[PDB]
Amino acid sequence: PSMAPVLKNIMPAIVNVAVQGYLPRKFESIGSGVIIDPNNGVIITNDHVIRNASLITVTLQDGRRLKARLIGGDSETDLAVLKIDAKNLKSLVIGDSDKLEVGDFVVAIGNPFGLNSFGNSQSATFGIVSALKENFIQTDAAINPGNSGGALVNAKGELIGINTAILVGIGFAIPINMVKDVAQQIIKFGSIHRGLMGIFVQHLTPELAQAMGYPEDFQGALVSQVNPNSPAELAGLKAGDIITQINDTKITQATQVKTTISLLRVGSTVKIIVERDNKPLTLSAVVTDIKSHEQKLQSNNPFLYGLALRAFEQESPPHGNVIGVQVVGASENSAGWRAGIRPGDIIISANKKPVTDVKSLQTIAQEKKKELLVQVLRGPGSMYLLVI
Amino acid sequence: MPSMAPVLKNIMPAIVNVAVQGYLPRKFESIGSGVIIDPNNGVIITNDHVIRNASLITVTLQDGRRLKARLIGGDSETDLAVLKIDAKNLKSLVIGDSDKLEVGDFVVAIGNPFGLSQSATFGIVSALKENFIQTDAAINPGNSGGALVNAKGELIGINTAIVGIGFAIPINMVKDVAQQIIKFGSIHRGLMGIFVQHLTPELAQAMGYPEDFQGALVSQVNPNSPAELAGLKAGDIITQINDTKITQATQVKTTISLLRVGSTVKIIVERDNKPLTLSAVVTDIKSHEQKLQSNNPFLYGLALRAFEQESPPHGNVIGVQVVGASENSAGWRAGIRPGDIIISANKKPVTDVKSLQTIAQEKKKELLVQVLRGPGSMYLLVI
Amino acid sequence: AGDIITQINDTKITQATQVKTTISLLRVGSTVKIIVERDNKPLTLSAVVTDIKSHEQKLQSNNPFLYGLALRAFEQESPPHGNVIGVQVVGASENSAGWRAGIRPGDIIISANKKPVTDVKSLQTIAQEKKKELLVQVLRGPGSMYLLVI
Repeated sequence: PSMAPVLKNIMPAIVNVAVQGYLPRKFESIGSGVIIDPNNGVIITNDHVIRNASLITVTLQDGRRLKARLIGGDSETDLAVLKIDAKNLKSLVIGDSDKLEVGDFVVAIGNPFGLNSFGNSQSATFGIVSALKENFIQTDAAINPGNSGGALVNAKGELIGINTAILVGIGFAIPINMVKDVAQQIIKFGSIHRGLMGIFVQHLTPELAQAMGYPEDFQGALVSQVNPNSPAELAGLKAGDIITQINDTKITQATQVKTTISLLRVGSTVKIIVERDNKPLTLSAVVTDIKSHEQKLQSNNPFLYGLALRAFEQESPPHGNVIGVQVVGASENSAGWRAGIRPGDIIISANKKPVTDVKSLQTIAQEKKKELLVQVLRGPGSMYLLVI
Repeated sequence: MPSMAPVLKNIMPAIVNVAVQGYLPRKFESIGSGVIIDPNNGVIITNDHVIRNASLITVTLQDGRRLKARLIGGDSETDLAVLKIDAKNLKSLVIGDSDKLEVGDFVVAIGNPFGLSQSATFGIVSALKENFIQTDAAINPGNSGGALVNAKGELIGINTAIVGIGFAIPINMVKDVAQQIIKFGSIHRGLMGIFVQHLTPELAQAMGYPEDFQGALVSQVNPNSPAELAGLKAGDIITQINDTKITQATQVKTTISLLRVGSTVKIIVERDNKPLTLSAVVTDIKSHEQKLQSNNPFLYGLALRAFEQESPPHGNVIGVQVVGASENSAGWRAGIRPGDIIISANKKPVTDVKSLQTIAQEKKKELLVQVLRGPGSMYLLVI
Repeated sequence: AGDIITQINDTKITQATQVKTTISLLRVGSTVKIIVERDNKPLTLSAVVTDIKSHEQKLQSNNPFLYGLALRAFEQESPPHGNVIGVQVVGASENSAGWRAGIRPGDIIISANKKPVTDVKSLQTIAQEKKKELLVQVLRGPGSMYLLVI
């Protein structure tokens, strides 16, 4: 046998992508790309291939050199969608990257050379899927700058990933199922606007599965935290829940949650099915804007937002016995930080009243809407600060 | 279970270690591989770079003999060399056809890197095109000069060490190089005098041919060349050279490159959708340059244009500007350099190129030119 | 050329400087009033600011094959080509159809749609006649190449 017959029929889908530009100086960048919609002339490539482009020219196997338009990109997943206006365009069968196993055979194909290598401008390498799982297919089919943005295909010649050359036998591809959904969102909207759900997940290993009361082969995503006032908390999610489904996607691996949710639209209602102590629950959460949530959090805690605070009592020369609330941390976006509070500060009075524990400070902080006057001890000195 | 072990076991005996000692123009060693391609006459192929500068070439077979080899000949351009050993009970392998290769085919690269033992790697044909096969079967100094074989274990290439990017020289070319080295001792490249380019579909349609039409597009036929005499023209599509069908532009150079001077070459073309068979005689590159020189003995190699420019302190300068001048020209030798303005010739004013060309025909022995160079001037005799 | 802008819109001009800055940042779509002096007679003019890339796309659409190419007549004896007559590409913007098709500065265009090109006008004539594609034969150093401009 040979992989040559399958490669022959999909080669017209693989294009060369040439970029000219200026960086924050003059450069050129060559990679590959894959035609994923031949009727509308949509081509996927890597974001790193096209970043800072002034110009992008696509070359097909048949020799035509086409001016390409950027539909949009997404640096986080290193994908970009391009459009060319042409006819007589070919694609390939799109596969399901969720069905991929370690040990399956694959070919990585690019078209690094374009027109002066016409009829032999493509480049193919052979290996296996070496590992799965930010989330990438890993292969021993050498993947190199030439061929980054090109096609990883399975043995039946179906597209299962987009090659990405990062950085020595080992290469990486972005799995096609994620690619499909990033592309579709870029086409509709021009960029991915990621929102917030507010939960961390971890891999449910057979060992944790059994220690939590589930069979050793039970699958899903283990929820390790739900943040206060997040969409996930509102929906009723709790730590220790196992997520088994998000909307219509069956969840068998923690990586799929981040994937499936990351690209939902701010405003969307999402259905989440969990197991909690062996009992199934259906929950519903609304994805929110990350910046709108952070504004909410500030609004409801306008003075103490972003401060890590603990009770404190300590003989502290030359101040005598110091009783107060120690600021262990302060985010630089806080009203506290802006007023001048810094980690290590001890809050010893607030609106002219003594502070003993964190709760006493929180109660005082609810006194005025306009400002909070804090007296802070900082090493051997002190100062009054107005947090507004 | 499926395995490449059976085919390989039958071809290992054709693969040899090649060890070289000599002195770099001081002492050095070079170890590579090579392949027996004629078992009866002990003919072995390796790379020219393995055996270069050798005082001694030793060949180690799988059965364990270490033999003294002699160099029949080399060609650095294709990086091949042909060795001879005087020994019996030699084994070879079926030699395949590199033209039948496609991207995706399975290949094994095999060598014998150790010497005073064998080594195989696996991959596919990555790219085809100096028309090297590219593969991801790792090639490395040790296995350079060794065999690249297809899945049936036929020799399709000779490996050459330039990651997951190795290279081999296609066997069809090796065949040609080897027979020419065995017969004459080296390769004496001749001249045809054309440039060729890819015939893509759009260019096919643009020129009045089906979109899938195949050949090599002639983009230039040099004046006074053998291709010119034969009657080739720009815009012709070469579809066959001798017995080789031409489907890609790269095939023209490889097929003609290795044909010998004085050889008669049959070039079949299509011109305005009619086939024509043209016949040309490959010429010796040096005696063609000689012929060009002899027919244009003073102006040969000079790029010239008409010149008119107010140019202080010379006033209004009218003449012929030397835009370029090959260093092998009689002009260059006489002292003409690029940027010179020829303002007279055999004591007559020069206005345009044709007026210089006419003056130049006045005598066979010498051409007297006055050249203006920056602010100065000089008389030169071109002979 | 040779006009002296005395006033732009609301602002009065006494400095070349004021002209750039005042229009430098003026907004696309904006209409703008410009007062000038020609040989002592003052005219009052109206112009509409346009978007840099739409303008460039206009130029390209109006001159599909030769947009962006600096061109001059060329005649020269050039080994090994013999006597070369044609149109030399003195410059080629990288965003042109010509650059995309492979034309580079220094190329000599010696025919277009199978016809001979002698001067700039003859090339511009051939390009106007034909539509959709332009087939150009160019000399490049010792070599040559067919190029298809689309």
